[PDB]
Amino acid sequence: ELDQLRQEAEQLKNQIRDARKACADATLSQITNNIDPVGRIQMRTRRTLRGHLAKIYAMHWGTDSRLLVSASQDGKLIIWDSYTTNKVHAIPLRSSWVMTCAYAPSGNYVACGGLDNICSIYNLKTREGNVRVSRELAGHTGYLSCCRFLDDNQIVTSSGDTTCALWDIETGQQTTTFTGHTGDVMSLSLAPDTRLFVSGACDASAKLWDVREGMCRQTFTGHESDINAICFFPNGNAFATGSDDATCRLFDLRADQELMTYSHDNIICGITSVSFSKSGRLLLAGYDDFNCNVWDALKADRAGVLAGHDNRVSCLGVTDDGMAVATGSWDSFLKIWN
Amino acid sequence: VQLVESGGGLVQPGGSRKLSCSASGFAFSSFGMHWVRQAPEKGLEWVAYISSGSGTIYYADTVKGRFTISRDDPKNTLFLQMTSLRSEDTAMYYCVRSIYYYGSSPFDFWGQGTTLTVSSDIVMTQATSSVPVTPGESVSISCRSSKSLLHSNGNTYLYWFLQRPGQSPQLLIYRMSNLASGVPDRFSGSGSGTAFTLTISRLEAEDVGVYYCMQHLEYPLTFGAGTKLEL
Amino acid sequence: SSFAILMAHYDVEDWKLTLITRVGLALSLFCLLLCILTFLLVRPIQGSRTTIHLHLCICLFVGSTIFLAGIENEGGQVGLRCRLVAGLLHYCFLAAFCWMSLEGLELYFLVVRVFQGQGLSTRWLCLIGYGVPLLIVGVSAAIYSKGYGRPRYCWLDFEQGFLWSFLGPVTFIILCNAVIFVTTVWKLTQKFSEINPDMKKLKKARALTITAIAQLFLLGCTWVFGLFIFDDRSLVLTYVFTILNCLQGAFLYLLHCLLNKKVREEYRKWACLV
Amino acid sequence: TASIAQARKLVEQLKMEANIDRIKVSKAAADLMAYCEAHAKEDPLLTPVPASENPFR
Amino acid sequence: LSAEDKAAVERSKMIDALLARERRAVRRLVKILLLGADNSGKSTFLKQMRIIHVKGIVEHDFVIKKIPFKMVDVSQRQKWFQCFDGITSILFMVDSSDNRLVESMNDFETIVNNKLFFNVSIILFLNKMDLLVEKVKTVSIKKHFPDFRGDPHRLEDVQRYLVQCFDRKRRNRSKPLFHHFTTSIDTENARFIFHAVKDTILQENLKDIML
Repeated sequence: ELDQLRQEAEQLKNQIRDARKACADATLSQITNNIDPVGRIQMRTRRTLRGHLAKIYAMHWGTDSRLLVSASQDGKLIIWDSYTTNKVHAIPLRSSWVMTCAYAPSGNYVACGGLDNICSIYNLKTREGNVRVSRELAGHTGYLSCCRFLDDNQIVTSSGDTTCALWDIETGQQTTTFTGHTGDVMSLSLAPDTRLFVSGACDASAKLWDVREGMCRQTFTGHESDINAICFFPNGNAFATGSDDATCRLFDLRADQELMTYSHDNIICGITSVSFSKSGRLLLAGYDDFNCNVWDALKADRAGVLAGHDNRVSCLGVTDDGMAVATGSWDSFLKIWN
Repeated sequence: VQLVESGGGLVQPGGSRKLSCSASGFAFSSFGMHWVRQAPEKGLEWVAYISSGSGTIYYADTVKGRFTISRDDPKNTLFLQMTSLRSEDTAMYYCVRSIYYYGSSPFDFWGQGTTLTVSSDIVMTQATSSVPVTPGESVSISCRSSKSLLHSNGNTYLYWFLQRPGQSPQLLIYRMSNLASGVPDRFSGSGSGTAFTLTISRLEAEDVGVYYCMQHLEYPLTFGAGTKLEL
Repeated sequence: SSFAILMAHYDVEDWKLTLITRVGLALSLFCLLLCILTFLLVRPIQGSRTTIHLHLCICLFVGSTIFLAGIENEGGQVGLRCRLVAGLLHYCFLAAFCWMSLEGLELYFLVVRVFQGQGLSTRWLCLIGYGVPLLIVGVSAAIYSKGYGRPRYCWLDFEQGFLWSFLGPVTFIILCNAVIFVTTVWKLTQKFSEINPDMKKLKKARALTITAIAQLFLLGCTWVFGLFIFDDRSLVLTYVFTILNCLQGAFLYLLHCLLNKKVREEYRKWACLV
Repeated sequence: TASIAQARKLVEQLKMEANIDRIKVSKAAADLMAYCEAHAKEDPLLTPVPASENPFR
Repeated sequence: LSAEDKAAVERSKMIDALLARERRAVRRLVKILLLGADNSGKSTFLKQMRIIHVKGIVEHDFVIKKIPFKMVDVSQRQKWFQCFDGITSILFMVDSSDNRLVESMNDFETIVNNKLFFNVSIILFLNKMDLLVEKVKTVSIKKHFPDFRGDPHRLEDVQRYLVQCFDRKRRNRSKPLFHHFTTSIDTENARFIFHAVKDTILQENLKDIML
């Protein structure tokens, strides 16, 4: 029975490969060869935010494009105002090994997580004036790598026991569990319409998941080593990923194959974060060579370098109105660029 | 969330007095505190202000040098110390909480007051004093200023409060457009520089009382006369 | 106008001493300017030691410039100018020695009590460095204001032993650092092979000696000879004092900026950029 | 024992995965290019804005 | 800014104040990372340290001679180990009177010879020596180890070989290795950890003044 099943798997894989190779009639660099380059783009630091005691691991913008949240090793979570460089909140944690944070879309809640395998949900707008815990969600086996919101009552989590989960908050119970990866899960990203989401999981493989039905729909391969970051193009039918072999790749979902590759011969380090711009014409990458790089998405060249950090860049993000870019690194400073 | 204050009474001229306020149910050390005043049958008048960290302190102009304010954090208690009392210091005194950061709603809780009896500034004016009303209709009120309240940063510092017959004020509109917590969604407010109007739709009983409009653009704070609805 | 008259007793002057002093202080002023620029520009070497180095360089540059400006006198009377320049030189040099003492204390924190801790902040450093000299000069001027200035040179006078008001604080400083110095070298000779096991004896015996000479200039241990100039006999001691102490900042820049690999890299990058 | 179940599950997953409709790639390239062109004048990072309405500049 | 932003400034400054205090204490703490398969030995040593002072990650804190010490005491370990970049020493515990030795040697070789632990010292504890004394009184023939000396005798020739075996599999020298055979008195253990950390910090300090 084993031999027949293995042969069936091989035949199905060959069929999938043939189906993918059938429709590759054109190359993205062949239609974009007649388009004006964006020229040289340069950005000056406009604000500088200081106060952390150690390295910075994550950040997240808001929806009004004026408030920020950041997480550091010292067990601190800080809420900033970016127009006037003010501190609005300073929240102490319970476990000092933190690795991610998220900011709710209505503006009432935040999230935290790390090596304690628990996800903590915090309430901002109370009547006693303080900031107090609201939920401690538990049930995973290994550490957590990412967490994002859907509405004021639902969370998605990705954890390095090869698992993803959807949680309802009021009860505290799991609702659906996504399984099928072989290694640790490293990054996840949500769609604008809030019905599907993508995850990349440290085994040179990425997958698309249907949040409602409960099973995977498509899988993509191609990298040579593990995958560290992921995000959506701002229309819900494209995404782009970064690995630990100095290569970025742009994938499609309605054709089920890779489209482009961003790389250079002078780069040997890894990639720690990726984000898009508002029209899909700028892609931003943070590296370990002490810098951030600014690429044109549609022709794979270089357009800018944002220098100014003394250590590795860990996090970078873009607003919901398009005005700024925020970068945070291991020297415990945040910077805003326009 | 509870403020209870004490100290009132009847005093002979001269003399001195010390009034106190006790908080219960919140984080007293992250809030600023105000003392406000109400005449026997007239509008409100602002008295004094102490802030977090026991730094900035502000007084008014008609009592300056005689009053003094203090706070004690580990026991959660405010003190007002007043000396050399005249016949014009006969009124009700009230305590008010406030907090200032991006998005906060100052003046969000008041106490129940105490009685005390004894044997340049921006001017704002109320439109009228009384309006005959009938349940089920719509109503509007207006008050007028003497300078622009629109600061360059996009704000507008005007407040609308309500006081029912036998109670303490409750916030209705802060910064000229926004709704306080725990209020019906039938209220609204609008205005232009140096002219403002509150609007109420689908009137209901227990909405009868006296309404008030305040400014906060720069110290000192100044009130209006007060408008009344008679059912 | 010989440098020795900052510590000399017998009003000993000669022409070649003056010429050597002029050349030496010129080179020193240039090198101190370079030192201040470098410790103000390069970022990767921030710390308490760099701060103390910066302050010592500033005080030394200012004091040397003032001395070179106002030392010679025509032989006339005593007015406001002469006493003013006397007081300025006194304060500058006494503050400089306070800074060297702080260098010694920092060395003690690094080598004896090993554990990293919350030591003195910047403001207490600046208080002790710039505060004690003010008290000393104030009490000195209050006790006897007629000792400032001389018939021949604008410096402290030999009457009443007033000159001890520059060799009182100085002496007690030196013999303190003169202890710490020894300790440091001892530890190095017990640990060198542990850090680096792969040298022949020659490279060991050269690295240790260069390091010791580098430490020998920050702590004012080259200001010992000049304590014994009290006749016309002691020519050799006076000569060695003048020659050595006229190149203080040149040797500081050679042994504390150029030999530092981080400073070399940062300076190369800065020159390439600007 | 469990290997048989694992093989069966893998076969079922591959069978469900291989049954998806597919289109050409030049069409997807045209779609992305069109989206990029449509919203070109409202992206300030790609096209800067005057300093009178810039909260950061 | 007028009449509220001013207030919103004060609040911000106050927060900075608290942070400025925290940095004055974090600078004084020594971090030590603890590993070992001897669950009983780890539990006993931890209990003794707690008595002196009086799953995920279980951090313990104590003080020896007015210096604050913190011990972390913890599948892809490469990403799990990136968060301990500011450590000073790794404390590795080994069982002796058992076998289980070749596996412990393999784990040691995997752990010590890593890119991210170049400037870290290794303290090595050998536990349960009384049972080893009993088991060397009743000699068990060494299966394969070339225990050249005193094989039908006491351990005093065996532990030289065991120390030598632990001393190898280290491809990056210039950071010392310290040995120990545990004793019932815990003052010895406290003194040993104190002096190992002090010697390491002194050797790091003498570099920055260009020895």
